[PDB]
Amino acid sequence: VAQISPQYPMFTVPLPIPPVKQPRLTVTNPVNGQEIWYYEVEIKPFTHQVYPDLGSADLVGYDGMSPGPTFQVPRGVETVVRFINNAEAPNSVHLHGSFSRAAFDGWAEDITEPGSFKDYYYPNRQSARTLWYHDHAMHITAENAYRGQAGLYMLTDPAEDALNLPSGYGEFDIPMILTSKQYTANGNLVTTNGELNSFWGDVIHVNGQPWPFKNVEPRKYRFRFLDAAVSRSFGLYFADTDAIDTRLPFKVIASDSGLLEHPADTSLLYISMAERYEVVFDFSDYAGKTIELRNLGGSIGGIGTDTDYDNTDKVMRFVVADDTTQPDTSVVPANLRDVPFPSPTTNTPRQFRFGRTGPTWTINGVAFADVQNRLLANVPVGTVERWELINAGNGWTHPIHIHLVDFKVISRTSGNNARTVMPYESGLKDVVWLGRRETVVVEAHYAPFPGVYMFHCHNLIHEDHDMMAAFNATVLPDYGYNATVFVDPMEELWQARPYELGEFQAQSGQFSVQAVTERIQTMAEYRPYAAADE
Ligand SMILES: *[C@@H]1O[C@H](CO)[C@@H](O[C@@H]2O[C@H](CO)[C@@H](O[C@@H]3O[C@H](CO[C@H]4O[C@H](CO)[C@@H](O)[C@H](O)[C@@H]4O)[C@@H](O)[C@H](O[C@H]4O[C@H](CO)[C@@H](O)[C@H](O)[C@@H]4O)[C@@H]3O)[C@H](O)[C@H]2NC(C)=O)[C@H](O)[C@H]1NC(C)=O
Ligand SMILES: *[C@@H]1O[C@H](CO)[C@@H](O[C@@H]2O[C@H](CO)[C@@H](O[C@@H]3O[C@H](CO)[C@@H](O)[C@H](O)[C@@H]3O)[C@H](O)[C@H]2NC(C)=O)[C@H](O)[C@H]1NC(C)=O
Ligand SMILES: [Cl-]
Ligand SMILES: [Cu+2]
Ligand SMILES: [Cu+2]
Ligand SMILES: [Cu+2]
Ligand SMILES: [Cu+2]
Ligand code: NA
Ligand code: NA
Ligand code: NA
Ligand code: NA
Ligand code: NA
Repeated sequence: VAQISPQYPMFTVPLPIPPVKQPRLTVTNPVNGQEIWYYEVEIKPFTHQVYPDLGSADLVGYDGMSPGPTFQVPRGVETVVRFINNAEAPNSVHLHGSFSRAAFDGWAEDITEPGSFKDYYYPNRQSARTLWYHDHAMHITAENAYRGQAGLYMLTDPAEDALNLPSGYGEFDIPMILTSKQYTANGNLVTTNGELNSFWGDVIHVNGQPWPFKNVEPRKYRFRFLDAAVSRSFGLYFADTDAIDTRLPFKVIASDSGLLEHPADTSLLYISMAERYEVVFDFSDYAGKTIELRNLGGSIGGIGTDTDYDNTDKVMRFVVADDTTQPDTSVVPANLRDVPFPSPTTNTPRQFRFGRTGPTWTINGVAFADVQNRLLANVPVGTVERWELINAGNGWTHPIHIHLVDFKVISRTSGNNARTVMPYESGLKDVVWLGRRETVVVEAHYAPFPGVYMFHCHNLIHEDHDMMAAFNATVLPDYGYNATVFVDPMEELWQARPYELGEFQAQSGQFSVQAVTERIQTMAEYRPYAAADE
């Protein structure tokens, strides 16, 4: 249907690459002698000329950019991020794909108001994967993410570097953060505030930039795909501008939780809100050609209900040079890793129905705000459980995200006979798309930390009002590991704290080297992640 947003100079701006986020300093952990990387991120408003000939867009973003700066953290190193709210609305940051403790996981009610900050303590022990950090505050997640609070967080492993995949952030390892938004006639953003069904958007962005291009060499590149849209699911494929309907083959090497066992040969990649898929595409056969990254119409080939606009078929253009400056020395191994699948269970699965109770998106008839009823499962730490995630509807789709765990996709049924499990769903994931009349069974090890965590639809509109619930990963009184201060997300010890803007800008008071050091060392003494020492 007709584009609403003003006309855009398609494919004339280079793909922006988000700068790497650098820690301010390191703090010696008095428990294990090791350095903790400490960072400071300031949430704050800014403007961006999106359309060159019109007014500007009002955004609010981590370090006043969008997308957020990219974190690059090696397994083994613990990090503390101080997220400082200097905006006009509260925040709650969730590091998606990290088994953070409940109070550092971005619980929706665990907000930081403007004029406050919170110290997030992260383990970085899991399999190398593409995480992302984004807002998760109650009722306002959609608008906070839409206005720029999402960013990449790369967890790296020397062991994976030996696979010799295309490499170098910004070089031959390119982030591909997808979003879909709408613009007023003067090039400002059309707000999500008030939308209750779904906010599709008619302008496709990669890394913050509408319909860009990138000059690439005829060799192999690693693409880290993130669907950071509020509501738009994609069906991604590559095509020569000479043969715009003819899909070029590629390899999917990683899902949400890391590498697959083996590259999945693919020419169409379904990707819904909050899914990460890492792709290697070889441009060597297309020297001198232009390859368009494109999006499937017909509501993602009838899997979805998403509205399609004039140019939502288009994502970006790669302009391929005649030669490489240097030889492509990278490979894509047949065998990537041994995926740590959970031990199968024959325990009878729990059922969760993603539907509508009146005007409200619900889980098993319950809305997240209904505190009395929103705790839908107690699961003893260490248990494997199967959860049957059921979309009965033909008029909505739901990418379901379960915090804490990595899970395996066991099965998919479709009431429209559309599909079952995809080859790129062969690995470990933390989000799964319930397409039209789809029911999916997933299997997860509820481990290794006790605490109350969220699960929900990752359609941010549906998520806000109000398709979100909670599980408690429980332990018995004899357990230890300081679990008493770490199962309640609202725990006082970990709550946001006020700051004066002058302290922060001068790096004094609470922000002195000495005070940061006192704070981190104290946090580290509680030993948040001891139970995952092997
Ligand atoms: C998510 O799941 C977690 C478990 O992983 C739940 O947390 C547990 O909740 C129970 C109930 O609150 C806790 O048990 C209670 O402990 C409290 C204090 O215990 C300590 O201090 C007392 C003195 O005050 C000592 O005697 C004791 O040994 C401990 O050192 C008390 O409030 C409770 O005592 C009363 O209830 C029991 C129940 O039978 C009686 O036996 C007692 O005599 C007494 O009448 C109780 O023992 C447990 O400690 C919690 N665990 C952790 C790790 O925090 C979460 O509550 C759950 N969350 C949600 C939202 O459901
Ligand atoms: C659970 O968390 C608590 C609280 O942080 C841990 O107890 C604390 O352990 C640290 C050691 O890491 C103690 O440090 C102490 O410093 C003082 C100097 O003032 C010194 O006198 C002591 O010899 C020691 O080095 C700290 O006192 C202690 N805090 C309390 C309140 O006991 C505890 O280890 C954690 N338990 C687990 C299993 O993780
Ligand atoms: Cl750039
Ligand atoms: Cu998320
Ligand atoms: Cu998450
Ligand atoms: Cu949904
Ligand atoms: Cu979440
Ligand atoms: Na920065
Ligand atoms: Na401000
Ligand atoms: Na070739
Ligand atoms: Na886990
Ligand atoms: Na302490």
